[PDB]
Amino acid sequence: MNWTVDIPIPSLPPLPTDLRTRLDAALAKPAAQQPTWPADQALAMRTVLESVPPVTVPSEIVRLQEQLAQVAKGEAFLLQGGDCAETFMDNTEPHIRGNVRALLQMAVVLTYGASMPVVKVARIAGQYAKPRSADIDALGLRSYRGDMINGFAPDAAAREHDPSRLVRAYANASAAMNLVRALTSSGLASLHLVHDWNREFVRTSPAGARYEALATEIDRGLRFMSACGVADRNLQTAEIYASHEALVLDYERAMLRLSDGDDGEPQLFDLSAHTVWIGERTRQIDGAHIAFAQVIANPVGVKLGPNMTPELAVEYVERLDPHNKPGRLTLVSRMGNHKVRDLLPPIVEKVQATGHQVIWQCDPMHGNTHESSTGFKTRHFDRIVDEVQGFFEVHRALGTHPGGIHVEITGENVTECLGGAQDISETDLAGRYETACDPRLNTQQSLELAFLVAEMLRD
Amino acid sequence: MNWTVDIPIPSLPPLPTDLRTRLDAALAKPAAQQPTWPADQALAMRTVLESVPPVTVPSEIVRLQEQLAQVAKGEAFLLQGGDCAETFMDNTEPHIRGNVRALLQMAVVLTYGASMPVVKVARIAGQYAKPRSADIDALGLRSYRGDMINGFAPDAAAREHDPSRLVRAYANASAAMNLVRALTSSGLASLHLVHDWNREFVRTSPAGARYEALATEIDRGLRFMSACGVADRNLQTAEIYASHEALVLDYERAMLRLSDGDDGEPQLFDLSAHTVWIGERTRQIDGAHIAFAQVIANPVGVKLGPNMTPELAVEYVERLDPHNKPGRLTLVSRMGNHKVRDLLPPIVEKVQATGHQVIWQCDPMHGNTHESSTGFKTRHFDRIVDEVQGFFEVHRALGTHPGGIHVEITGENVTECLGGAQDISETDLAGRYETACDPRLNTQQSLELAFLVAEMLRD
Amino acid sequence: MNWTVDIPIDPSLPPLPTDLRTRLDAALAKPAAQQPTWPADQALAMRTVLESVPPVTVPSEIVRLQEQLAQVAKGEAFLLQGGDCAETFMDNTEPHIRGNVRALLQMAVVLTYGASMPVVKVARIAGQYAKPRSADIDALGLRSYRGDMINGFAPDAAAREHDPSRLVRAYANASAAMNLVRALTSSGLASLHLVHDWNREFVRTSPAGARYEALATEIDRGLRFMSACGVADRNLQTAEIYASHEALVLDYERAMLRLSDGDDGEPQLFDLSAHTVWIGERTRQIDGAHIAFAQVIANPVGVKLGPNMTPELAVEYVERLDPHNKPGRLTLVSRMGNHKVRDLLPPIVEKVQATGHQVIWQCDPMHGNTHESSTGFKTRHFDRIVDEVQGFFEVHRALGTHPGGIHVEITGENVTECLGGAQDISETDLAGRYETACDPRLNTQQSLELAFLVAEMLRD
Amino acid sequence: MNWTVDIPIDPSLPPLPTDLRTRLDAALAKPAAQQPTWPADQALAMRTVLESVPPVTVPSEIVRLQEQLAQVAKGEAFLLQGGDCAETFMDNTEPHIRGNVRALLQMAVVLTYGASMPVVKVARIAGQYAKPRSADIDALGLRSYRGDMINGFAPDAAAREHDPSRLVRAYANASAAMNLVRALTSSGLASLHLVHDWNREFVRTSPAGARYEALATEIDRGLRFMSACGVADRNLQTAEIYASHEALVLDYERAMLRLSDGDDGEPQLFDLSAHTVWIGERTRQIDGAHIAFAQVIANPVGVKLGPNMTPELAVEYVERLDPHNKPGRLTLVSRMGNHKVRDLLPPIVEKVQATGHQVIWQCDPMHGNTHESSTGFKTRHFDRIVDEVQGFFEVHRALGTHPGGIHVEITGENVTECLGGAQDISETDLAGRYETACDPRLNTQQSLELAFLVAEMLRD
Ligand SMILES: N[C@@H](Cc1ccc(O)cc1)C(=O)O
Ligand SMILES: N[C@@H](Cc1ccc(O)cc1)C(=O)O
Ligand SMILES: N[C@@H](Cc1ccc(O)cc1)C(=O)O
Ligand SMILES: N[C@@H](Cc1ccc(O)cc1)C(=O)O
Ligand SMILES: N[C@@H](Cc1ccc(O)cc1)C(=O)O
Ligand SMILES: N[C@@H](Cc1ccc(O)cc1)C(=O)O
Ligand SMILES: [Cl-]
Ligand SMILES: [Cl-]
Ligand SMILES: [Cl-]
Ligand SMILES: [Cl-]
Ligand SMILES: [Cl-]
Ligand SMILES: [Cl-]
Ligand SMILES: [Mn+2]
Ligand SMILES: [Mn+2]
Ligand SMILES: [Mn+2]
Ligand SMILES: [Mn+2]
Repeated sequence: MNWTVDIPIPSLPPLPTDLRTRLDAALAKPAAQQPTWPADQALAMRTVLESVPPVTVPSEIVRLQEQLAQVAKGEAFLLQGGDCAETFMDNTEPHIRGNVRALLQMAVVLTYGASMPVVKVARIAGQYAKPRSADIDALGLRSYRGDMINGFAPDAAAREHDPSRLVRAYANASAAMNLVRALTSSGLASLHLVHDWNREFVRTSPAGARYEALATEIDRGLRFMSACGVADRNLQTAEIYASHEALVLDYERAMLRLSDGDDGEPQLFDLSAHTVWIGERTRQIDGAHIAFAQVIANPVGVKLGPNMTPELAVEYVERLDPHNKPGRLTLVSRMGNHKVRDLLPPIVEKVQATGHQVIWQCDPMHGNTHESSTGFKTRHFDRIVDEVQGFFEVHRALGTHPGGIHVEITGENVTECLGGAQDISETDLAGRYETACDPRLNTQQSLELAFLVAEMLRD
Repeated sequence: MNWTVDIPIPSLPPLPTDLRTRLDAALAKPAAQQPTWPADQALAMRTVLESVPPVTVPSEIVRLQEQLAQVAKGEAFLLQGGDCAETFMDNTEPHIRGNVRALLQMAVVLTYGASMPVVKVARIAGQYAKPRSADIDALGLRSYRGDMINGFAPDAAAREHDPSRLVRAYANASAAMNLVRALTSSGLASLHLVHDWNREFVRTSPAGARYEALATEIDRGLRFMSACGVADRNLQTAEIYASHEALVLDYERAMLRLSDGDDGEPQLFDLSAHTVWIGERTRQIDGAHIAFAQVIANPVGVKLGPNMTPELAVEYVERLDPHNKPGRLTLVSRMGNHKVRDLLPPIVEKVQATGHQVIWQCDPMHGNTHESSTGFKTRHFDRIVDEVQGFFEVHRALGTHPGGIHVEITGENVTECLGGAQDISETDLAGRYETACDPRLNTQQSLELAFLVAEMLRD
Repeated sequence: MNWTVDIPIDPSLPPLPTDLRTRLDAALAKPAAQQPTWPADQALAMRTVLESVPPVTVPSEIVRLQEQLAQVAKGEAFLLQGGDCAETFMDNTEPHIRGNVRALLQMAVVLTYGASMPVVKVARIAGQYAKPRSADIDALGLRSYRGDMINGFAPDAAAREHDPSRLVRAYANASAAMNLVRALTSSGLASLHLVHDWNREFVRTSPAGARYEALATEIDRGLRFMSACGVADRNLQTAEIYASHEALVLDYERAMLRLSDGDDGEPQLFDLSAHTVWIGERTRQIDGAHIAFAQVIANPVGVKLGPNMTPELAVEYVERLDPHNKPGRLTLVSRMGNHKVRDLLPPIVEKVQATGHQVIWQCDPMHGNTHESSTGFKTRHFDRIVDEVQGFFEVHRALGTHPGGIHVEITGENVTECLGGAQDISETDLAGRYETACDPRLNTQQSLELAFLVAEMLRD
Repeated sequence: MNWTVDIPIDPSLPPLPTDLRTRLDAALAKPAAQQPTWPADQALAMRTVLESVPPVTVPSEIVRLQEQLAQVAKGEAFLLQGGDCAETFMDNTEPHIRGNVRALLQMAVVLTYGASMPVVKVARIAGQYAKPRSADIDALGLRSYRGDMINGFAPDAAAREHDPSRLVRAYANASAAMNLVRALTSSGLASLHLVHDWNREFVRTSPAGARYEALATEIDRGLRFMSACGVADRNLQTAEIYASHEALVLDYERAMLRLSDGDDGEPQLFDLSAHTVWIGERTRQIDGAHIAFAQVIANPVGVKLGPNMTPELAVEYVERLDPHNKPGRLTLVSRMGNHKVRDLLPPIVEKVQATGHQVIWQCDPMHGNTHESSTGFKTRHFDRIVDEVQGFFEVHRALGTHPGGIHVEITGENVTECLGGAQDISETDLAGRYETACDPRLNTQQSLELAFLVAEMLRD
């Protein structure tokens, strides 16, 4: 009941000596949150992934870098979203399409609200690993760490760390990515279609009166654009980039490719994605993740939680954006809504005074979690909205650019987060919980967030 | 103190026999409102104008026809405006530019309000003749009939009908038209510049609070368009077409040219303009003006005042749109605001039942005139607005398309019409009256009308 | 000790509608030649996996291809179809895929110039992993290699057994390949001027470069002219390369069936394992399962027609596969041999034109011109390939019909598989780099050279 | 009894700023050759009329031309300038204007192909109504015709008197002409493919058609290639034809001065009677009013350089007229004669390049190659014109500089004015249709033929 892949038996060009040195130095540093599987099996899987067609190509990553530059300069806005954890079982056409649709829907609303371009980065085609605080979960089982490592099912065997999951992760990533590319160059990306869905959502949301005026104004803007002779064909094809947390270093090193351009010197690109981030757990300043990020040419992000200090933030900036390339680095604030107004300003002030131009991105989810009385991990919608609101106050008081958001969402009608216009309750949550990890905003709530964020952008 | 033009001494291709027959039959019919100057002098001036480069060319008139078709079908809107009477003395760069600017300004606002394209036709490059009810004016002088015929100065000599004014009219028309074409392909036509002026007008109008929300929504629509990657270069260059009242038949017949296309049969185009209209005075159903309009291939309009009947309107339609070509004919309603709600519906119903698709255009000026206690002919702004409002009610109750407006305006701060946000009074009017005929809405009032019309279009 | 890694498989979506399943079951109860002999229960489980994976292509790309092929069938565009004889899983790499994509784009710019009309680019890629065989025993005494979707090339009994997990492995490879084709076609790889310069290296370095110089300079001057008029790459619609393979393994194709949205038009059945597929010479029985599977799907399709073809049998393909008279829905692919095309093709084309249907007539030069070398290797002569294309063009010019395209087997590798061409590959040369897992392909130079020769035919 | 009609003239706008007027008065106190001799008070009244008319051109078109000519000066574009020797008011008709516009567009597509770079199209039109003279008495014993802006062509004393109302008549004609040029350049007249087909009629019907066939087919195939790649007319930026004339009559030019908006850049002085102007051979005194008027305006300008030119005098033109080093602000127009260009041009170009400035080097073949026929008429030989262009190109190739353009006198009429060419116009032929009111123009065929020959020079 399985498929069989050969271990090739030459293949990669050898790295120039300095890249090999710097890559080895980076991987020899300590690395948190890594799977515990045998080195020889890891090595065999890396040798397979070293021969595969990449998920992305370097030109796409260079274009993304240029678009991110604009965001860092206060002339575009970044929307990053999708599943908390993608699963092999739900890597289907409807699930992919629903996430693509939700992202495009949010994006048009935010574009209108910001009056500037929106860069769309999905959490997709690789978001298959997660860190854990505890090795042992509530049931006394070894913790689930996403499908790149082990299985979600609640038995011990399924929780064993499996290295064959690295190659399965790629098979799933490459399939999803192929479809995302097909979808972004189809009618799914027509602005006028994508907007139409907003019209359904205003009708069928119980808070629709609340969003009606903005949705009609967007509709009018779109018609106005058409009225001036702009048809879909002339516009740029929609671009949705791929991202995940660079967690599993066995996966990410096997997906490195050596590439030309940008002054003609060889560079390493992680071709498992367009951009990756380093989470709070793995961001050790001398650890392998950060040192790995220094070696790759892709845009990167770092998650900054409530014990971050202005000084450590600056050191992240100096280490990861050493050439001062606007857009190369994104700092992702995840403070909690009760803390973002106090904790973010001095980080922002200090980083701004270095002269570097980073993207300030708000992740209003990770700081605002709690277990419910009914058993399911969950987040209140109002706290999410309030963190983003706080984030915008911080930048407005400083005259800096609130550059983006990073959310966990899905294009399905899941019940995972409390609240919204549907008023999802603790009792409601049990009925439809579909996440393999953290609770995502459903279709309706992610849309509603886009509308509220658009108002924060307009004011 | 004059320039000297030779009478050529061959030049036009001979008309195909049927065009010559139909043209002669049309001109032999009686013609109201014609200048009384000697036939031999008229003939010499026609012979000069028969050799000149035309003001327009047929392809432009074919494109206009296609754009008017859209308006007749309920998918675009027509804005027609400029001077009541152009004068030789004010045919200057600033005056032309101010009228061009005012038209483009109004057009963007109306485009947003209608959510469909707006066709821009200026009263320009030929609007040099007007009909009169009385031969003798208030001062006992022979009436001024526009600079194509005679002079505005209040003495008898200057009021003599002069045929050399036909060639001077063309010299002025061709100059103005050259500049309109230069202007529409310059930065003057950038939408984002043109909109910016709206911002000045909201600030400096005393009713600016009233228009602020719509002006900000338009600004947002424009930014949104830019945010999606639409730059000025991609858009169609702005097109402003030329029109005047086809009054002086000596002028209009001399400006006829024979042309190919549209099924390859020879057609006559009046190359003095893109489209012309027939006013209330000259619209005799068996008169030379209407018969002339039947022979030319240009889009035409007919002014319909308060004694129009549904039956005569149908006969205009059958005579002028005999092939059923949407857009070929525009019926211009000029009823007065107190009468438009009663008089227009049955005309519209009857014409709609013929199957022809005309453009319904409102001229809310000509029905709403009065002499003031202070001496100057004048119009109240509120009555103008109310006629347009009535016009829209009529079409909305019938489900027909309110297709356009036809206004007299200027890009200067004249005091000619009573009212508006500036609250121009009878006492105010004397200080700045600059028209050679009827009172035009000034810059501010024509803008304000565009905003109010945009709201009528949105509701 | 086996140098393999096993990959486990596991929950599905709605089934296809019952009424459509009823039709499909009826068509697929027809006999099917050349099918793998794995067990039914395992094939079923693998099909169940593939019924819910993300598709390789999507319906609106196929509807778009249909519109472009309608243009080819009406005589206003030209079809270029080309790539590996058989893709292998071990060679399904970035460089190999980049090279085939490059080679197709290079051929296309040249044929576009020659033809003065748009060229539709269809690769044999992302699924060309199954082939028929004549003998169930090969020269080494083993059961025959059927393509990676069925068994392995290695000359070992274990590897030659029919393994249905190879259906999923095929999918994984097709989807990765297609992902990369999409990426590359929207990159600078597709820029017209860049791709042409390659053409210029080719003239510089080919030993017959002197004779293609003129057409190459002319192409270059055409490109520089485009650009001098203000045309930048941003002004041109992005490069579209479509995927195709021979629809052979019906467990794979049926599991990749999908129903469209229905928003554009009533929902229709598409094979989303590719954009277009063709039925080969050995599986085109008129009453067989291949031709019937082809009738049921909405994709454009092809049928290979070899020297035994009769004009009446060709007419039956047209009535079965283009019942609604949709231009470009059916391609007839002539593969007759260069010594026979001039005789055998004309009456097929007369009979088919007389039906009123608008098929695309495509030439496959390579298949009918295969032979063995004295040095062992299977091979084809470049001149014979060329001459079949020439003869195909003469038949069409004589008849007043559209020579609509070519279908060729090529790689962007500098392999030594076909004899002849400007490099004058010899029988001794074949052992240098004979890399095909099936028939001899034109190498990178030969495939370009062929494109320059077909451009001259298009101009004539 | 006079067959004329008189047209009366009449209230003005702000004057030009005082500080700018002060500068202009100083420059125009310099002596001015070849000026009309009408009275000052009447000239003044006519200038006052022209100071408030709508301009012929507007500043942003001139700033755009400047950017395109900067590209010519850097070696990435080519200048085509062409039209009537002298426009007449009586021939300023739709057909005559359409014909010159067509001829320029036809030449341009061919030279664009040849050069593989954009061609900037500048017509001599909408103001070419004044010419210098050598003698104040002509062959009929009358004072000389100076162009319609000064006096009339008819051989009568009354008509030859200098009439300043002709300044306004010139304006009226220029503006009408320009209006029509603008209309035509945004019509189907400007569509690349349509204009080329004309080229194809020309090959069919020229008696030397056989020798331009190859380049014409190649151009055609380039166009069909553009279109096969998806380029439609809507994808191309609209045709821009710029207006130029010789700035000769300083009452006209000064009255047409305008100050720009200043929004783009600090407001500058532009002659809005045209987009660009040049100073002729007889009015280019370094300390004269023409060169000084040219220093004060922002338009791009040209200076004609004939056989008496010295490299030092050329350097002074560069320092006076391109003081800020703005590429393409100055064009140097060589008109040396075909027997002299190879000798005389090289040291001028060496000296000017050594200044660091980037001028456009333009060839005027026609002017230096003028002679009288045995049959009376003034005339030029096609071969000599051709050979001067050839010699100009050799000088530049030898020096490594950019042969930047040509400047020619042409019409779209089938006139018989220049000798030679494929029609082999003879001395007897000249009386058939000698229609120029001044020098012999290339007719429609000859001007196209020249374009095909210069394209070959650009390719070489
Ligand atoms: N995959 C190699 C890195 C590498 C990447 C690209 C190369 O071309 C070569 C080596 C590693 O993990 O060590
Ligand atoms: N093409 C190689 C590697 C591969 C593995 C898994 C894939 O999903 C894709 C490619 C194989 O099939 O063995
Ligand atoms: N001007 C002519 C009409 C006409 C127009 C065009 C022609 O080509 C000829 C005649 C008239 O008034 O009678
Ligand atoms: N070109 C003719 C006719 C003409 C008359 C007046 C113009 O405004 C333009 C042209 C002339 O100058 O006599
Ligand atoms: N998501 C399923 C099916 C799948 C199989 C292979 C792929 O290559 C892609 C998807 C799995 O992981 O088993
Ligand atoms: N409007 C002025 C000036 C003018 C003169 C000639 C023209 O050709 C144009 C405008 C006039 O009528 O006298
Ligand atoms: Cl290495
Ligand atoms: Cl790349
Ligand atoms: Cl006639
Ligand atoms: Cl036309
Ligand atoms: Cl689709
Ligand atoms: Cl301007
Ligand atoms: Mn999460
Ligand atoms: Mn009026
Ligand atoms: Mn084969
Ligand atoms: Mn001359």
